[PDB]
Amino acid sequence: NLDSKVGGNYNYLYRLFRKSNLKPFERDISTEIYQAGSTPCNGVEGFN
Amino acid sequence: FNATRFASVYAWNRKRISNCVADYSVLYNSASFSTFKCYGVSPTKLNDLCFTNVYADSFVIRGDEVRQIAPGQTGKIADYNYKLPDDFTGCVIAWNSNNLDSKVGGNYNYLYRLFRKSNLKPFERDISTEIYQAGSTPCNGVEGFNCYFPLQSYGFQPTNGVGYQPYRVVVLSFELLHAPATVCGPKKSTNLVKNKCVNFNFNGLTGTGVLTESNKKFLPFQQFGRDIADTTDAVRDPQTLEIL
Amino acid sequence: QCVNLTTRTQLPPAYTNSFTRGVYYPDKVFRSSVLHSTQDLFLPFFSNVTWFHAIKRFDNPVLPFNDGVYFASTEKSNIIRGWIFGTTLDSKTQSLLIVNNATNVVIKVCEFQFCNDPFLGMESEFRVYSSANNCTFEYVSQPFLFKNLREFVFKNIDGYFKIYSKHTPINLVRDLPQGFSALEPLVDLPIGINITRFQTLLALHRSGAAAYYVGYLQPRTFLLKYNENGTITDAVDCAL
Amino acid sequence: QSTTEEQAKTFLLKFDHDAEDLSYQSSLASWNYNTNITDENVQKMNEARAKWSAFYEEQSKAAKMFSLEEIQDLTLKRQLQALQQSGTSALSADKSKRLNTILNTMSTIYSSGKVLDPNTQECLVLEPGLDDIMENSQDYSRRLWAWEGWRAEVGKQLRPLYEEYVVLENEMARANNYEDYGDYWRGDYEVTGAGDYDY
Amino acid sequence: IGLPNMTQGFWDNSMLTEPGDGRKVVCHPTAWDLGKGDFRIKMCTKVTMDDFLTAHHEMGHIQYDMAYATQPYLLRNGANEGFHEAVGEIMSLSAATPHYLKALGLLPPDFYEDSETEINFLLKQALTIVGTLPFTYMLEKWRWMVFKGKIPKEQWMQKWWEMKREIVGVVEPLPHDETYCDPACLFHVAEDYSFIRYY
Ligand SMILES: *[C@@H]1O[C@H](CO)[C@@H](O[C@@H]2O[C@H](CO)[C@@H](O)[C@H](O)[C@H]2NC(C)=O)[C@H](O)[C@H]1NC(C)=O
Ligand SMILES: *[C@@H]1O[C@H](CO)[C@@H](O)[C@H](O)[C@H]1NC(C)=O
Ligand SMILES: *[C@@H]1O[C@H](CO)[C@@H](O)[C@H](O)[C@H]1NC(C)=O
Ligand SMILES: *[C@@H]1O[C@H](CO)[C@@H](O)[C@H](O)[C@H]1NC(C)=O
Ligand SMILES: *[C@@H]1O[C@H](CO)[C@@H](O)[C@H](O)[C@H]1NC(C)=O
Ligand SMILES: *[C@@H]1O[C@H](CO)[C@@H](O)[C@H](O)[C@H]1NC(C)=O
Ligand SMILES: *[C@@H]1O[C@H](CO)[C@@H](O)[C@H](O)[C@H]1NC(C)=O
Ligand SMILES: [Zn+2]
Repeated sequence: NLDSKVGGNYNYLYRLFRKSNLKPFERDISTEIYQAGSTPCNGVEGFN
Repeated sequence: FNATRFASVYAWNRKRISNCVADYSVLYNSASFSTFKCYGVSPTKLNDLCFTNVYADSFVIRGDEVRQIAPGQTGKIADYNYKLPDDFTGCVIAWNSNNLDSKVGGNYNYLYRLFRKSNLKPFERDISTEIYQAGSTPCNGVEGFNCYFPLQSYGFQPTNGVGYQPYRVVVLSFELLHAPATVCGPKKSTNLVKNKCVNFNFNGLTGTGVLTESNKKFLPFQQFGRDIADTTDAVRDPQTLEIL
Repeated sequence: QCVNLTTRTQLPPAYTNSFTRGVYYPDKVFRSSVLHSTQDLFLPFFSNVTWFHAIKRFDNPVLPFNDGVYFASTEKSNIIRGWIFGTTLDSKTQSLLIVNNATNVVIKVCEFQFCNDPFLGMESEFRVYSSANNCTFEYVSQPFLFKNLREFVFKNIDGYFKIYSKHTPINLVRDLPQGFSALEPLVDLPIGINITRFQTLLALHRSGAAAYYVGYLQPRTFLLKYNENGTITDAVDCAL
Repeated sequence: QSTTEEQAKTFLLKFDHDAEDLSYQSSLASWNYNTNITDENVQKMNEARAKWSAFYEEQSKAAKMFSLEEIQDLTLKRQLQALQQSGTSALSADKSKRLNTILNTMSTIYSSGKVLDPNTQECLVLEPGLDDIMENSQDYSRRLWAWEGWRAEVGKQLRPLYEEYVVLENEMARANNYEDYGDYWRGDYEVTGAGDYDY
Repeated sequence: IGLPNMTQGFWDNSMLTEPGDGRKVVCHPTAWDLGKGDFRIKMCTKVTMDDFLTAHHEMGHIQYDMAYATQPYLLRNGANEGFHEAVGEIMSLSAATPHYLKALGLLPPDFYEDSETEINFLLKQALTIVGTLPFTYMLEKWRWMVFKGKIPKEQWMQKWWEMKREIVGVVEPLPHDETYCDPACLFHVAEDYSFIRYY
C-alpha cells in the first residue's frame, strides 16, 4: 500500500546478468552492457 | 530446422527427440534466427543438463503473432490453435521466412482457426473441420445465418511488411520423467598427457596421479582395473583403447 | 494375422538340475589373481529348472519374469528366434520386442497387438503381432546367434535392461552339461519398462530338435576367482 | 444468451479477413496502374473495384438485420453505422438506373470542354492552353474573350442535368430517413451518446 | 518528436522519380495506404522549394497512417476529412522556418532575415491558403441555402450573381440567362466533391 501504485511503480530494479557469483556482503554497482557472446557489445544492445 | 515445408497453424507437427546428444551451441550462437527465448533455463549451460525426451512443434505464423506464443499470452491464434501452459521448460525459436513462404499473388496454402467455443488446452492439436454456429437456431449442417466456417487461408506476398511477413516458429520442449535420461549435451574432452602428476577425469573416474604405459591385458568390455586394496590402479582411455 | 494351431500333444514337461552354469561378470572392473566376494542376484548352484521341447510336440508358455531369468538353449539350426517382454503383452501397455529374423535383429518398445501364439514361418513369415501405435526405441546390431549352446541372463533394474550371453559348442542330447562358463555383458538399454512375463519364439518346420531351459535369479552371495589374465574361472556359492 | 453482438463480432471478423486481402490486392493492382497505364491494367482495376463494391454492398445488406441499438460501445457502433449504409439502391429500379446513366453522361462529354479562339490560327484547350490565358497574362482582352468563349458553350448542355441530380439526391436523402440533402451532408459531424463531448 | 522513418519497403519499392522506360505515369504526389504493412510512395519530385515542402507533406501525411495502423481495419483512418489533410500541412510549416534551414545547411550560418523579407512569406501563404477562406465559406453558404431551399429554384444561378454585387463584392461583366451554369466549369462539381473539407 506504499510502494505499489495503481499508475505503476517501476523505480525498483535488480541485476540479473552478473556472469559470476557473489561473495558474502558484496556490492555490485556497475551497469555496463552485459555480453553473452564473442561479439563485443561496444555499448549497443543486440545479439548476446 | 532446415526443412522445406512447415505445418499449418491449426495442425502443428510434433517430433520426439531421444537417445542422441544435442549440440545446442549451433542454435543460440547463430544470428540467422530472429527470436530465441528460453523459459526456465539459460541458452548458455543448456548443453550441461540431461532430459529424457524433447518435443519439437513447427508452424508458420504472422510477425505480430510471435509475441502471442508464450506462457500466459492471450489472443486468437494462441487460444484457438496452439496454447502453451503457464509452466514451460524449453525455448521458443522463430525467424523470418519471407524468402520461402511468400509467393507472388498470395500463398494460400496455410489455413488457421480463428473462432472456437473455448480456448485450446495446453499441448493440444485441433484438426476439426466443422461448421461453426454462434446462434441459438441450428442450421442443420449447412452454412446459413449465424453459421460461419472457422478456417480461412493466409495470404503471403513478397510485398507485405515485416509485421505481416511469414515467420517459421519451432517450439522445443524438454520434458523430464521418472526414466533414465536419453538426451544430453556434448562432453568436451582435452588432450591427455603422461609421466606428469595431473588431475584426470576418465569418463567420470576422477583422481590424481601419474599416467604411464601399461602391460596389462584388459578384457574387451572392462574399463578400469583394481588392486587387492580396492584402489583404482589402472584405466583405459575412452578415445584410444589402450591401458594406462 | 496369426494361425490358431492346436496339433500338439499335451505332455508333462520334465525338469533338470542346473549344476553350475549361471555366472556373469557383476561389474566392469578388471582383476587379476584375486578372490572376490560380492552380493548380487545370481542363480543358486544345483537349482530346480524346467525343461521345454520343440520338434510333433511344441509349446510356448507365457512364463513369469519376477526378478530375473536365466535362459539357455543347446538346440541346433537356430530354431530359437527371440523373446517378448512386458506386463500385459497387448495394445494398452508398452512391450519389449526382440527377434532375430533372417537379415537383422529388431529391438522395439511398442504396444504390439500380440497374438495368443506368436510364431515365425527357405522362407519366414512374421506372425507375432498385428499393430503398433508408436515405438519409443529402435536398435539393430549383430545377431546373437556338435550342437551350439547359447546362455542368457535378463536383468531389469532401475529402468535399465541388461543382457549377458556366452556361446559354446555342445554334443549329445544331454541337458545342461557340467562345466563353468562366465557370461560377459552384451547390451544395456535404458528403456524403463515394467516386465512381469515373457515368451520365446520358434519356427515351424514346413508351414532339428530344439530344447531350452528357464531358471530364476535370487539375491545370493558368491565368491568369484579371477585368474591373472582377468577371466573368472571358478565360483563358490556361499549358502549351499 | 446469444446476444446479437456476439455474432456481429464474428461477421465483422469475416468482413475484416475478406476486405484486407481484397483491398490489398486491389491497392497492389492500383499501384500497378498509376505506374503503368495499359489496356490490361485498366480492365483488372475495373474488375477488382466492381468486386470490392459488390462485396461491400452485400455486407451492407448483411449489416441490416443487426440493429445499432444492440451495441452500446460507441466505437463499435461507429463501425456498424459506417457499414450499414447502402447508397442509392433504396429507391425504385428505374430511378437508380437513371441515376447511373446520368452519372455516365457527366463523365464522358463533361471532360471534353472546348473553347474557340476568335482567330482560327491558334487553338487552345483548358489544359494547358487556356490555363496560361487566365492565370499567366498581363492583358484584359485575352481574359475577356477566354471567359466569354468558355462560359458561352458549357452552360447550355450542362444546366438541365443539375436539377435532376439535386432532386434525386434529395430523394435518396429522404430514403435514408434524412430530412434533406443538407442533413445528408450534415451527418458527418453528428455525435450522439458520447455526452458533453458532442456536436 | 519521436516519429520514425518510412518502412524499408519505401527504400526499394517506392520510386522517387518518374521512370524513363517509356511508361507514362501520374506525377501528382499521392498518399498510399496499401495495408498489410505494405506502403508505397510516388511522386515526380524535383529539387525545388515547393517540391521540398511536398516531400515533407508526403512523408508526414503518411505518418498519420502509421499512427493509427494499430487500430482495427475499419478504424484505420483519421478523425474526419479535415484532420488527415491538416496533419500533413502543419509538418511543412516547421520545415520552412528560417531557423530550420539555417541549422539544416540550407541557409548560411550568418544569414539574417529582414522584416521586409518576412512580408513576402505572409502574402504568399495567405494568397495560397488563407485568401480563399471568405470565398470558400461564402460559396458553401451559397450551396447550403441552395441545399436548404432559401434560394428559389427559378433564380438558382442568378442569385449567385445577384448577391455577388453586394455580398461577394464581385461584379459580372455580362449578365447571362437561366440556361447558363457557371459551376459546370469545374470538373469537381460533376463528381460530387465536398468543399467544406478545405475550410
Ligand atoms: C573417434 O573419432 C575419430 C575421428 O576420426 C577417429 O579418428 C582417429 O583419430 C586418431 C587421432 O586423431 C587416429 O590415431 C586414429 O587412427 C583415428 N581412427 C580412425 C578409425 O580413423 C577415432 O578412431 C574415433 N575413436 C573411436 C574409439 O572410435
Ligand atoms: C526339480 O527337478 C527334479 C528333476 O526331475 C525333480 O525333483 C522335480 O521335477 C523338481 N522339483 C520340484 C518341482 O519341486
Ligand atoms: C528381416 O528384417 C529386415 C529389417 O530388419 C527386413 O528388411 C527383411 O525383409 C526381413 N526379412 C524377413 C525374411 O522377414
Ligand atoms: C484363436 O486366436 C484368437 C486370438 O486371440 C483367440 O480367439 C484364441 O486365442 C484362439 N481361439 C481358440 C484357441 O479357440
Ligand atoms: C503411443 O501409443 C499410446 C497407446 O498405448 C498412446 O497413449 C500415446 O499417446 C502414443 N504416443 C504418441 C506419440 O502417439
Ligand atoms: C511400474 O511398477 C512400479 C512399481 O513396481 C509402479 O510404481 C509404476 O507405476 C509402474 N509403471 C508402469 C508404467 O506400469
Ligand atoms: C593369458 O593370455 C595370453 C594372451 O592371449 C595367453 O598367451 C596365455 O596363454 C593366457 N594364459 C592363461 C592361463 O589363460
Ligand atoms: Zn498528406
